[PDB]
Amino acid sequence: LRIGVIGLGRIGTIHAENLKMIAILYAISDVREDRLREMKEKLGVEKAYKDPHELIEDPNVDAVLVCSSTNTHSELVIACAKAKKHVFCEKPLSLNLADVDRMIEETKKADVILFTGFNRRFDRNFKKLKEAVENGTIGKPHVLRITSRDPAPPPLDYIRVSGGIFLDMTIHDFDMARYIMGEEVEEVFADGSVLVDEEIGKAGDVDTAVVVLRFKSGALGVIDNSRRAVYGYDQRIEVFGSKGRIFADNVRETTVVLTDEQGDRGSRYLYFFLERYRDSYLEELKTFIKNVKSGEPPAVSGEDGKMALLLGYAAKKSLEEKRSVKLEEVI
Amino acid sequence: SLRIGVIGLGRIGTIHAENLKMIDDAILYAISDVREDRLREMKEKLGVEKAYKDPHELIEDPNVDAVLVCSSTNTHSELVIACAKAKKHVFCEKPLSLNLADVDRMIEETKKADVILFTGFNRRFDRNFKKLKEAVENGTIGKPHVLRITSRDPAPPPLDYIRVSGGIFLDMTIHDFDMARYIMGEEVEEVFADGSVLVDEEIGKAGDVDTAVVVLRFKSGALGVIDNSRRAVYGYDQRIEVFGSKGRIFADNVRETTVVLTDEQGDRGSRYLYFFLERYRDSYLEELKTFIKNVKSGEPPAVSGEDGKMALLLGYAAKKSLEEKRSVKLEEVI
Amino acid sequence: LRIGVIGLGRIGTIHAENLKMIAILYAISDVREDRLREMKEKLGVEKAYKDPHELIEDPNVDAVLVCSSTNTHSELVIACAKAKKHVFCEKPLSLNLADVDRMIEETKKADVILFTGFNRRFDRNFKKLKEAVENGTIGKPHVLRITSRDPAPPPLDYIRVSGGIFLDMTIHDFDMARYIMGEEVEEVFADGSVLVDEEIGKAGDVDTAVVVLRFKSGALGVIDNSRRAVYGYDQRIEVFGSKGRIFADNVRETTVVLTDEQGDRGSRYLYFFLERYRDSYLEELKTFIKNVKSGEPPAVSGEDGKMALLLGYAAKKSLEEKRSVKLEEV
Amino acid sequence: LRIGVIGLGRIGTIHAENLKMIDDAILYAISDVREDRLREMKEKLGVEKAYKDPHELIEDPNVDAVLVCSSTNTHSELVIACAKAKKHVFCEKPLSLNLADVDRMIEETKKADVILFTGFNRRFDRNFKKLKEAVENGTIGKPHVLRITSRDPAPPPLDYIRVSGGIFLDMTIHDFDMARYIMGEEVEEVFADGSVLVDEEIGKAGDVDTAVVVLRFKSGALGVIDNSRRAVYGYDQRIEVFGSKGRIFADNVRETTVVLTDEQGDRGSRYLYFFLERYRDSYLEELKTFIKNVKSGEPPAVSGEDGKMALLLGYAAKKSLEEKRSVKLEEVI
Repeated sequence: LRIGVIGLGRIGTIHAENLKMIAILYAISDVREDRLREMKEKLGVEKAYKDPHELIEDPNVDAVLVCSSTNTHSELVIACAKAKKHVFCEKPLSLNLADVDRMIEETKKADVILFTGFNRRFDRNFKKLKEAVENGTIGKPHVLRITSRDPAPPPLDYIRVSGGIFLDMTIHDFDMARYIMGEEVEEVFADGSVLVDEEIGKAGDVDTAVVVLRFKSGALGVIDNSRRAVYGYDQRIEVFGSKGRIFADNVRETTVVLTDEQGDRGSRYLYFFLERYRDSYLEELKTFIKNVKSGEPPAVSGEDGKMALLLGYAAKKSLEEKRSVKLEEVI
Repeated sequence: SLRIGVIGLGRIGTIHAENLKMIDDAILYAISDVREDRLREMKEKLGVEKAYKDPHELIEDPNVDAVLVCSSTNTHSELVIACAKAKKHVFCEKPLSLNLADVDRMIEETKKADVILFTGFNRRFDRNFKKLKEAVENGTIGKPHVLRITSRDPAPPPLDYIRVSGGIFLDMTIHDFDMARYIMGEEVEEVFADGSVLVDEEIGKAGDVDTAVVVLRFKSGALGVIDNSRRAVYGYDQRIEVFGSKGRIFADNVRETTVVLTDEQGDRGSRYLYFFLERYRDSYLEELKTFIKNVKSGEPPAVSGEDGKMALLLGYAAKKSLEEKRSVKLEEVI
Repeated sequence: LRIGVIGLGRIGTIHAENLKMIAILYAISDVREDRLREMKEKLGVEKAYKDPHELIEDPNVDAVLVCSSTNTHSELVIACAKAKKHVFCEKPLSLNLADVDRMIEETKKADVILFTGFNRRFDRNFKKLKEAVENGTIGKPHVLRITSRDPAPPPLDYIRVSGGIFLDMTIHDFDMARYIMGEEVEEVFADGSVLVDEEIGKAGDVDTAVVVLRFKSGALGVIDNSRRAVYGYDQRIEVFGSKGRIFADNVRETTVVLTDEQGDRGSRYLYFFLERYRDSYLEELKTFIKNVKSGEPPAVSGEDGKMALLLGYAAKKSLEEKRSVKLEEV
Repeated sequence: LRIGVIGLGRIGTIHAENLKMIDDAILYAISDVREDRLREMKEKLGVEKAYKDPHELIEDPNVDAVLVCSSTNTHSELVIACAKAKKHVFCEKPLSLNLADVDRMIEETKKADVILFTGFNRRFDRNFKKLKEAVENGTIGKPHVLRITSRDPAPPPLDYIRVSGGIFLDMTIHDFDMARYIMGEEVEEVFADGSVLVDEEIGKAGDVDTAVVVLRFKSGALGVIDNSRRAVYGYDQRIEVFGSKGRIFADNVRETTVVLTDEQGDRGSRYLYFFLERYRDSYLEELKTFIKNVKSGEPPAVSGEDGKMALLLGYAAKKSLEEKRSVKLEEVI
C-alpha cells in the first residue's frame, strides 16, 4: 500500500518515518523546498511534490496523510475526496464547524475513508482500559475521571490562533470520554483560570481548566487540564462503576526504585514528545492502513472529530455563561 | 483529669466513649442515651459513674467539665446551646445542624458563654490527610492550582435516614467541603454541582442523588473537583490530590495488609479498608485528644463552629447549583 | 488471669503496658530498685518484687513473663516449672542447648505451658502471608526469600555476649522460615562479613550475612541480614511456588506520595522500635493468654525455640568451615 | 556498515530484523544450514546474499562484521574463522561451554586485532543498566548485598537441556555476568545448591530446575542469585543492591499501566511473558552498541574475557553443588 504524506512538521515527520516499521512511504510534500529534498533523501522516498495536489493525484498514491497546518486541512481533505483517495487528517480536523461538515459530506460521497487523528486512542494503556470497560469488568460505569497535563505551554503566537484550551487541548479528552464510556455527552460545564502565565490571560485564554460531562446514561465525568506540570506529562484515566474501579497511570522512564532515609523514589515520568507519543502514532497509523486494506470504516471517524469540536464550543460557551450548556445549544 | 460526658451512644458516640480509656487526663464520667437498655449496658461495660436518660441532667451535672454531643442531628442545636448556658465546653458531631439559623445561634451562645465549640470533622485528623495538608502548607507543591477529592462509601445509609439527611451535599459532601478549605488554606467563592441516581432508585424517589460531582472555584483562582458515590463495592475510597506550580501530592487509601499475591494474571494486592471502625477509629481518637488538649490548655478549638457553618453554606450552594444547573456564588446563600 | 512480668527493660515494659489493652498486670519484678518503684507507681501494680523468685512463688500469680537478661532465662523458667506456673519466655530461650533441653524437660514435667517469644509470627503482614501459603495459594513452595535489616547495631558490650549474628538476629528468620514453609530445614550454609563497623569484627562477629536453607522437600531458602539499613527496618518475606509468588513488604509511615521533576517520592519506612513492633507484641501476648486460659498447647513452643537455636549453631559452623552443615552435626 | 548474520534461530532472526532500525548498518548476508529457513528469510528480509556455508559468508569481502548466532558447538570454529578473515565478531551467549575453546577464541581475535563482543544482552536492558549506573555513581554508597532473582516462564526442551551444560552454565551465566557488571568487582568464591521441583525429567538428565548461588566478592560484599525454570506468572527478573547509603531495585515490566480494583483489592496487569516482548529492546540496544564499538574502534562493551569469567563462575557453582561447599575461583582457573 503506497502512502503519501503532506506537511513535514513534527507529526508529519513521525508518520513518514514510522512507515518503514509497518505499507510503503511512496510520496512526500512540504512547502519548504529545503526540508522536502532533505527528507526525500533521508527517507528514500520515490516522489517528492512541493504542491499537495500533485501528490493527491499521483495514481500510485492509494492514501493520504494530511499533516499540514490547520487552515489547510479542509481544502486538502476535500481534494482527496475528489481524487478518490482515502485520507487520514491530523488533529484537529478544523476549528470551524461548517468546514468539518463539508469534509465529512465530501468524503462520504467519494466513498473514501476519512480517519481523524486522535492518537491517544492507540496508547496501549488507554486502549486496554477502554476494552476492559467495554467488556463489563467494572460493571455499569458511573464516574469518569480524566487528568491531562502537559509539561509546558506551546508558544504564545500559537496559543493566539489555537481557539483556546478547550479546542486545542481538551479536544483529546472529549474524544477520550466518548471512546471510553461508549456513549454521548449531552451537557458540559467548564471553568478555567490563569495560573501559569499572565500572557495566556492577555491572549484571552486560560492555562488551567475543569470540565464536567453529563452522559446520556446519567453517568458523570470530570476532565481537568493544565498547560504546565513540572514533573512531565500527566495523563491518567479512571472509570468507576457498579462492579469496581479501573485506572490507567502514567509511564515512568524505568522500573528502578531508590530507597534512602526519606523513603522510596521512583523514576522520572515521560517528559519528551517522542518518548511519550511515538508508539501511539505508530499504532494509529497501522490501524488506518489496516482500515484501508480491508475497506473498513475508519477506527476514528470524521464524526468523532466533529463531536469533539462541538463539546469544545459547549465548554467555551459554558465558561462564558457560568452555567452548564446542552449540546443542542451549540449545534 | 477532665471529666467528660457523652450524649448519644450510637455508632460514633460509642467510639468516643471507648476511646476515653486510651486518652489520659480525660475520663468518661457520664453517658446519656434515650434507649434505656443501651444506657444500662454501656454503663456496665465501660464502668461509667453516671448514666442519664435526660441529656440535660448530664449537661447540668457539676462534675461534667466538657460534653460530646453525638445524638441525632435534630437535637444538636438544643443540646449545644444548653451546654453554653451551663458553661460547659462542647464538642458536636457532624453536622452541627442542617439549619443555618440554628448554627448561627449555636456559635453566638457558646461565644457569649465563653466556652469552646468544636465541630467534629474527624477526617482532618486522618494521619494521611493531615500529612498532606502539612506538606501543602509547607510550600512543597508550590502554589496550589487544582484540588481533587474522591470520597465514596461502601454502602448507602438506610432510606429512613436519607430522607432526613438534607441530601448528598449536606450529609456526605460536607466532609469534602471542609477538607477542601482545610487543605487549600483559602475560601471557596463559587460552586457547581451535578448528581445522578445510579445505585438505588429509592434514593431518587426520596428526592436525593447517590453519585455527584462538585466543582469549586477558590479565591485565588485555584479550582477543585470533588466526586462522591454512595456505593463503592471495593470499600472506602477516599483520595486527595493537590496539583500546584512545583509538583503534585496525593494521599491513597489504606489496605488491610502489605501482602501481594502474583499469579498468571499479575499482582493482586490486599483488600481496601471496608468497615467503619477499622477505617475511622484512629482519626476519632486523634480528634478527641485534640479537643481535650484545647480544653485543658484554653486554646481556640482546632475545628470551630465557623468551620461547621462554612461547610453547610457550601452544601446549600451545591444544592441550589444542582437544581438551577449553573454556578452558584457563596454570597447568594449567605 | 493474673500475670507477673520479670525484668522491665524495653520489651518487659511493652508487655507490662499492653496488659491494659487485654488479663491483669498483677506483679512486676526488676533488680533495679529505682526502675521498679518508678514502674509500680506509673503502672499502678499491686505487687513489686526486687526478687524474681518471690514473684514466681506468689500464689496469686497465674502466669509469668520472663523478660530479663538471657543468662537469667533458664533458671527462672525451671523455677516457674517448679512452682507450677505457665511461663512465657522472651527471645531467646537460651544460647545453651543443654539449658534449652532442660527448660523444655522441666516445663513438660510440671505440665505447664512454655511459650517462646518469637513475636514476628504475630506481625499482621507475616501472619497473612503464612495463612495464604498454608492455604495453597502459591501451590507447592519452591524458594523462600527473607530479608531482615535493622536501622542500627546494638551496643558493643551487648554484641560481645550476644552469641553472634546467627544466634542474636537470624534466630527470628530461622523461626519464620519454619513457620512459613511448614517443614524443617535439614541443611544450612552461611557466610558473613564486616561492612558496617570495624569493632563488630574486632569482637569476632559479622554485621552482614547470608544464609542458605535446604528444606526436607527440596525447597530452598535464602536469608540475608544487616545490622544497619539507613532507611529503617527492612523486613520482607517472599515465597515462590508452583502456582505463583507471594510477598510481604515493609510498612510506610503514611500513604502520601509527593511527585516532582525527579518522579514520585513515598513516605519514610518505619524506623523506631515501638512503631515497628508494638502491634506484634500485643497480638503475641493475647495469644499466650489465650493459650493459658483455654489449656491449649502454646502457639510457639520450647521446641520452636530449640530448632532456631540449632539452626544458628549450624550456621556458625558453616561460616567457620566453609561448607554446608547438616542439622544432625549440631 | 555491512553485517552478516549466521544462524537464523530465534535470536539470530531478531538481530537480522533489528538491523532495519539501526541507521549505521544494513543486513547484507545471512547464513543457516536449513535450506528452507535460509530461502524463507532471504525472501522475508530482502537480503542480498544467503550462504548455506557460513565460511563463505565470513570470507565475503563485503561483510564488515559477523553475528555468530548458530548452535553453541559451532561458535569456536566460526569465531576463529572470523579472526582469520579479519572480521569483527559478535558471538551469542554462551561463547563456548569449553574453557580451552574460549581461550583460543580470545587469543585468535586478539592476534587478528578484531573485536570479540560477547552477547550478554541483559546489560542493555534499560532497567538493569539504569540501576548499574546509579550504583556506579555512588547513590547507595558502598554496596554490601546483591540480590538477583531470574526465573523463566518455562524450561527449554529436554533434548536441549541434555547438551546445555546444566543450569549454572545455561541459565545462571547471565546472572554471574550481571553480578560483575553491577558490582564493578570480581567474585572470589561461590556456593551453590539446586533441586528438581518442576520436572522429574530434568533431574533424570542430571540437571536441576531450581537453584541458589551465593557470591563472595573481593570487597567482602555478598550476593545471592536464585533461579527457576518455571514461573507461571512470566519472567521474574529482579535486581536489588543494598549498601551503606540505601537500597536500589529494578522491578519487572508489566504489559500496561492499568489497574483494576474489586472487592478483593487492586489487580495489576500481567507480567511480560513472551520472548520477544521481553527481550527485543535489550537486543536492539546491544546490537547498536556493537555497531558503535566497531565503527569507532572502541573495545567491545562486553568482551571475550567477560564471557570467560561467567563460564568459570558456572564451573565453580557446578563443583560447589557436587561438593556441598564453597569453591574458590582459583580452584577452577
